[PDB]
Amino acid sequence: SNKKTKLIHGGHTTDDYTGAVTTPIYQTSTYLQDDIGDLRQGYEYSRTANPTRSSVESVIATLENGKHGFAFSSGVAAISAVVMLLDKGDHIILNSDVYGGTYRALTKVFTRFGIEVDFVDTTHTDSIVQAIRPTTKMLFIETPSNPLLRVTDIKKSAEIAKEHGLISVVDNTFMTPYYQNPLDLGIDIVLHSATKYLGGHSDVVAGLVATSDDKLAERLAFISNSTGGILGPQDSYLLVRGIKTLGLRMEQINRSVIEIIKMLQAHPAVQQVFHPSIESHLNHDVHMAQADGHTGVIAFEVKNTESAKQLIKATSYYTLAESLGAVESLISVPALMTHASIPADIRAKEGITDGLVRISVGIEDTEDLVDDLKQALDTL
Amino acid sequence: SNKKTKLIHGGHTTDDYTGAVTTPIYQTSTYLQDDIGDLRQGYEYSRTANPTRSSVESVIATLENGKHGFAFSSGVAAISAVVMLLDKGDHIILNSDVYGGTYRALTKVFTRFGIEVDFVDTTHTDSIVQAIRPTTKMLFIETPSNPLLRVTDIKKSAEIAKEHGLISVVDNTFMTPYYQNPLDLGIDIVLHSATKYLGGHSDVVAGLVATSDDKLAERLAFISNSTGGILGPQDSYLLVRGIKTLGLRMEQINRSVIEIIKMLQAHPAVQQVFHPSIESHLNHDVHMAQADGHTGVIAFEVKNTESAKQLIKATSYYTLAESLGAVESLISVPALMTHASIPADIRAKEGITDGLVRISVGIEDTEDLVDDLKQALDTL
Amino acid sequence: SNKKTKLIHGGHTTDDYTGAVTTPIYQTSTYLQDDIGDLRQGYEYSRTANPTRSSVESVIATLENGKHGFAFSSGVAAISAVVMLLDKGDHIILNSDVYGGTYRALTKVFTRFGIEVDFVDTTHTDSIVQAIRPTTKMLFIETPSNPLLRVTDIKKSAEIAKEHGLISVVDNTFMTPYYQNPLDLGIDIVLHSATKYLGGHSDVVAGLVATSDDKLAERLAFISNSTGGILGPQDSYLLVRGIKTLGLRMEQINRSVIEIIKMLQAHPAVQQVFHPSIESHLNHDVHMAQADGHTGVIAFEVKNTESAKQLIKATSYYTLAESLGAVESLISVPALMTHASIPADIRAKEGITDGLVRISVGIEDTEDLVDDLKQALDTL
Amino acid sequence: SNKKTKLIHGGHTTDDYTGAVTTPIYQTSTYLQDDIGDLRQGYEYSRTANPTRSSVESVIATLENGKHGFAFSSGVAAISAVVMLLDKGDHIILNSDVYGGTYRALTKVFTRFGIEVDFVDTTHTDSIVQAIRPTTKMLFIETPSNPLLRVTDIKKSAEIAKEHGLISVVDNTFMTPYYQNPLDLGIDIVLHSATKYLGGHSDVVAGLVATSDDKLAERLAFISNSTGGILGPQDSYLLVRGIKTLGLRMEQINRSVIEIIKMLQAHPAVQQVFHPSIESHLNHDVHMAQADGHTGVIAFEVKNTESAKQLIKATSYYTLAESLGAVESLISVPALMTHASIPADIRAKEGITDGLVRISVGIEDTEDLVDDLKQALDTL
Ligand SMILES: *Cc1c(COP(=O)(O)O)cnc(C)c1O
Ligand SMILES: *Cc1c(COP(=O)(O)O)cnc(C)c1O
Ligand SMILES: *Cc1c(COP(=O)(O)O)cnc(C)c1O
Ligand SMILES: *Cc1c(COP(=O)(O)O)cnc(C)c1O
Ligand code: NA
Ligand code: NA
Ligand code: NA
Ligand code: NA
Ligand code: NA
Ligand code: NA
Ligand code: NA
Ligand code: NA
Ligand code: NA
Ligand code: NA
Ligand code: NA
Ligand code: NA
Repeated sequence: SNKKTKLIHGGHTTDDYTGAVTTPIYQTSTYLQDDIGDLRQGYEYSRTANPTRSSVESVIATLENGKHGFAFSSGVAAISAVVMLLDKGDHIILNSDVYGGTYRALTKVFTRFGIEVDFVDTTHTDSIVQAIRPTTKMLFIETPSNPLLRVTDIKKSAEIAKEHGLISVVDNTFMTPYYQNPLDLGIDIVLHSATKYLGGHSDVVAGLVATSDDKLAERLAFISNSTGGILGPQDSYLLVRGIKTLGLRMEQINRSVIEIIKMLQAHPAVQQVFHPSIESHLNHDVHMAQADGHTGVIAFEVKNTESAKQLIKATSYYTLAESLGAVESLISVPALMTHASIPADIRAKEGITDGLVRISVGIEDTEDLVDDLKQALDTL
Repeated sequence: SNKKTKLIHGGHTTDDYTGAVTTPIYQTSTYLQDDIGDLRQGYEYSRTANPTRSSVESVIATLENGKHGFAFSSGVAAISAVVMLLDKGDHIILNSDVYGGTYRALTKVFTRFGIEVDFVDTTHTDSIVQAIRPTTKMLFIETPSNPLLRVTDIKKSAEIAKEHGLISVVDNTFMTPYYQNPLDLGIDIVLHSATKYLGGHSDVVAGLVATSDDKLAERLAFISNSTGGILGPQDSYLLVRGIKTLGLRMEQINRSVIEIIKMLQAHPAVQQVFHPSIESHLNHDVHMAQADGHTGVIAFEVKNTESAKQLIKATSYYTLAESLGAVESLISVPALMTHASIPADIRAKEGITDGLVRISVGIEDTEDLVDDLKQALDTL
Repeated sequence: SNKKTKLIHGGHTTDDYTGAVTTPIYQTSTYLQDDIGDLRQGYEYSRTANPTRSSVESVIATLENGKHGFAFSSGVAAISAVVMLLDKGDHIILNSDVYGGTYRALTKVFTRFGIEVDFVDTTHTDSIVQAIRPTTKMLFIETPSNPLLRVTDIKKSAEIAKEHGLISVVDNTFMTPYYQNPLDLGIDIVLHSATKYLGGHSDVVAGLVATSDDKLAERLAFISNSTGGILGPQDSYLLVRGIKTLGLRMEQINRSVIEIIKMLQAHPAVQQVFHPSIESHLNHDVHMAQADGHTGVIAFEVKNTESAKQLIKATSYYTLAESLGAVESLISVPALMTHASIPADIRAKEGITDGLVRISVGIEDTEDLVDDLKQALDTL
Repeated sequence: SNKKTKLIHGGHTTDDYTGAVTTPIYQTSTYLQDDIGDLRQGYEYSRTANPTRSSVESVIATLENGKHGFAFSSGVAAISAVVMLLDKGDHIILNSDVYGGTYRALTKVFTRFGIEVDFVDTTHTDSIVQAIRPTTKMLFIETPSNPLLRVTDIKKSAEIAKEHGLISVVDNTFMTPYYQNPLDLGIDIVLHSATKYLGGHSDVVAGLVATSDDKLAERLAFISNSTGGILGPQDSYLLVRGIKTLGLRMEQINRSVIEIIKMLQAHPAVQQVFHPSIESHLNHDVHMAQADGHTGVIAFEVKNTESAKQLIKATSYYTLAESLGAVESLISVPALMTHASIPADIRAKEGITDGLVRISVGIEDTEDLVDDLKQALDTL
């Protein structure tokens, strides 16, 4: 029924055999057959299918309102499998500010395999229409993107993809299935770095993929079984476990996000703030139309590199680390950590200034997070 | 010093911090940085590197006398990463009877990316020389192969590869590093389905790769980080644990293999036996020159399908299941389980008859294994 | 600072060595010593101390404002260690309706060791004063108790214990450290079945103990090391992980508890409701004085056994299972499941009627839980 | 049939449901009931029973030829449960040199509960007969003992116990079920620190208990459920896994033990050697009558403390750490590590000289172990 209930009771996460209320961890590679070809419960080799992985796959399929779920050893393994749906000579359209790992995979791995790629600004969907070639087969979008949280219209993207015969893919990592369901808006394939919010505890690297399309599912299953980027059973179990508190965590994160943004907008040491909840944010109306909540990732400008480093040093509750979606609040400086290889003037041109700070809001107390960040900003 | 000692003390499998005599399981995705870019022990994001995975990587590099190790979520993920060393238009030579998963990956995935493939009989290395094209970049061999245990000359393969500028790869799964070390014979890259003997307990799906070549290692690391088919920390730990008894297990398996082969050769219900220890086996001398022991996989002919099924039913200690390298002895019928999609007459032509049985010898008592298989054969 | 922040940042749950943001799982039994007696980080044998167990111990000590934490293989192992603080001839006072496992341990195990026990109604603390003998050494109370949620004055209990030289113990399982901190009220020892709310995910059996008393801590450590009921490292890790969301889970549970109680009090098929939030509940004022929230366990009367079974059958979101503190809402019938060996008329006398239902409220949506339970009650 | 086969196929260590060839890890605390009291597979609460623990319990019961198995959180938790079979006023006879942890538990914990204890030299069984009091209820023996490997006649001990109505217990840790089966010789209860050889990999702290006596089993089950020193599911799984290679490990250890003893007896820097395989060892004939192999623990005298420390420093393959039964060879100095609180002259009187070294032989290469220890002794 309601989302917090579906998080607890959706999917198959109990043991039919013993009645165990949690998914057993099938730390196993192979299965007895009673007769050649006769599988007791459909299992025969863990690369092909493992019952704990099947549990997490059923969960992600349920939460995204799809039919089929797939668990990979990482978000970029999920992305790679989805790209391997294409052939040499096929063309992909992606949003221009796609995640660095995705950009790297496409432009340094899959271009060597003849897959052609264009990065366009999808905040205007007619950019997609202009970019479509006769060889285009896939449209891949993240929304909102990293680290400036650009918003793309999912439903229009899906209509465009259907009209031109494209496989549509949404990287729904930042929003999670709790707030945004791309398959409900016509998208063919939805994927996640479960490493972030879904696991939620900074202790699993994993990717999840969901689709309602039987034929795409068969192709993804063949690719998963053939290239073998499968998530193991212990990590699958921890994923199922972390997803149970997804709703509670996301709601706490959202309360803090809203209060933190009020503070940031008021503070004199802060210039621009980037987040889809701000009403002057580009495609704010689109985000509210396609989601019923917010990501916990916020970016905002301070004056320069030394101010950003000072901010990191002065916060007690914001931790300097890579990744997002932890229970801890995390802080980073894109220009030094994710974009340091881009020349400085191009960094500035894209908005990745020296003083651009990205925080990933955790589940600490809202007042503590607001007050800590404010006092650290006061030291500037 | 000696192999059984190197298995216990080779690689880094203790905790420098606490002194723990086993590798801690770093069930974690990210790491505190004391200052932007300053990593305490070189870790920053578990996809890129995880200390438990680093432990298993150091073990496989030590055991194969390489410099660099890589752990993947499965054997075919390892194979896929190695193939992704190439580009569209490049050509690979593989032995004709390569593992079905490898065949499937190459001919149904990577050919769509423009990688060209020829399967040749490498039991005569001049077949390799004849197959070399101007676009050939890689030579990939298994020895001994599945399920007829064809033997390929590793050292000559390496000389050919060096002369023609090819990356040489050996799938050393069936022999393990305990009996055969392709890097010592000039091969560039050695890989394993650690799912089989190395893990040894039927409870991990994993691949391992080792090389001494710094530049190949850098390319493999980039591919691993970009496509993300990484082995998780719990599975890495179980791999390090299972490898400790590799030598003891392989030696028990070899004692049973030798006695079982004597029995099979004597038995009237058994026709051909395939195993590199038999002196009339093709390239027996080559195997003895490049290995100091034997794989536990044996294939042998009984009369027909019903005899093979009867054999499976009548053994108490041979278990019907997929995979090999378990502590249990495993039994299978290739024509029904791994080659059932090949038309029957071509199956027969390749030697995959209806009565071809494959056993993977486990670590049960030698007399029990011999006697059980013999009494079951006596029921034919 | 505030509780939700302390839950994330309190205790030591990162790796000082690698910087890992989660506690490494030290699946290990022993530790290298650089010289006889010279321990690298104080570890020498995992029964005596394990770094992952030390992490969970530091967490429980922080959350209860104690100095010393102890993790046991189960709640009753924790209780047993605390009772083993006493000697033959010593006497314990416990509340009359103590948990069945505690009652069983005391009256069927420790009485055979000469420990003397009286169960008194501690809702009036002068009952404690009357029960004190010259041999009394310990006062052990749960509040609120199971399943009628009787409330005992913790602070007065502590004053009585101090005046008479008793070790005071509170089983704080039902409230958790998030809502009630007995050590802050003068109690010597606080314990928990971490199997319930602290783990929070129905996937760990564990006990936790905290004290500020150095000498009691030394005695508990000696008992733990000597009788060996220690929690293992994987379960310790899962405990640290589950505790991160304790605050969010307890707050969701409390919102549902309040709405469910309104519904139950209104419903014609429900007679008595037992919960400390009800203002006519005995010692309601005491509970509000010593806690700032509520347990999720509620008991209420329906007409008879068949009504209780019907209620269980008709709810979609209340699961029939043992234990409490899950993410799922759980339902049970004490008279059939926890008190079936007590003769019927004595059951009735204690208030354990045939129609007494106990629910443990989970973290499903509040409206779903209210509506589901109400429609099932409407079928009566 | 034969031991190495029974190790692989004895007990229930597969999943009946999915056919998984390894025991699933039931990381779970409770179980759905389809109707009040109707348990799907007999499980209802993991403290009472967990299917992974049930797997390891079935293994130890099979390997010791008993009916009932019990897994505890540690060896001393197993010992404590067995002692809790008795009441205040009951008396136990134990061998005089019982393990320090056992001595500490009995004399510092259970004597406070009125259990009376005498330590007698059981190498002459008439010492047992002389020590029997009218209150004696239990006879507890280790053989061979630590660290001087004194041997006690198990069968005569059992006859004495039967004649006088005593519960007989053997701590079979040092021999393992692979070489010595006390239940086959009339003993009531056999126990192990599975922390040592059975787990075999220095990564689990655990105890195991086996009996054929239904009534003793019922009492042990009640004590386990009431005091809760249960082994968790992950540790149970690792135990089942390590036991698979028990036979191979013990046989390698025994080959090295025999060669190492030849070397030690020849070496001029070594005086006395203590091990049951030496024909002049007291009760050598008894050991050979009741066991078909040897423990890997050896003790031997060098001149003094500085020689012992030098020996530790000079070995490459003997590791300074607590515990035994690892895959690594371990070395220690009892007088400094396990008996340092005993006054020096009493230490000397018992044979725990300053130069007494204890090694626990691992599974490294026999020649490496012999040569390493010999060259280190040559440096004296
Ligand atoms: C409510 C509910 C659903 C249906 O969810 P929708 O968002 O309406 O598609 C599915 N599963 C469970 C367990 C639910 O509670
Ligand atoms: C013997 C030994 C080596 C060297 O092995 P080689 O086979 O000679 O290359 C490395 N590490 C350890 C721990 C060893 O014991
Ligand atoms: C606030 C805080 C504390 C102190 O908690 P009190 O309830 O005031 O005793 C301790 N640790 C952390 C991490 C905190 O945030
Ligand atoms: C041989 C065997 C047994 C019987 O063992 P004994 O030592 O004869 O009691 C039991 N189980 C299995 C799996 C066996 O192989
Ligand atoms: Na469900
Ligand atoms: Na669709
Ligand atoms: Na900070
Ligand atoms: Na080493
Ligand atoms: Na080379
Ligand atoms: Na069989
Ligand atoms: Na902390
Ligand atoms: Na106090
Ligand atoms: Na129900
Ligand atoms: Na079995
Ligand atoms: Na008996
Ligand atoms: Na040494």
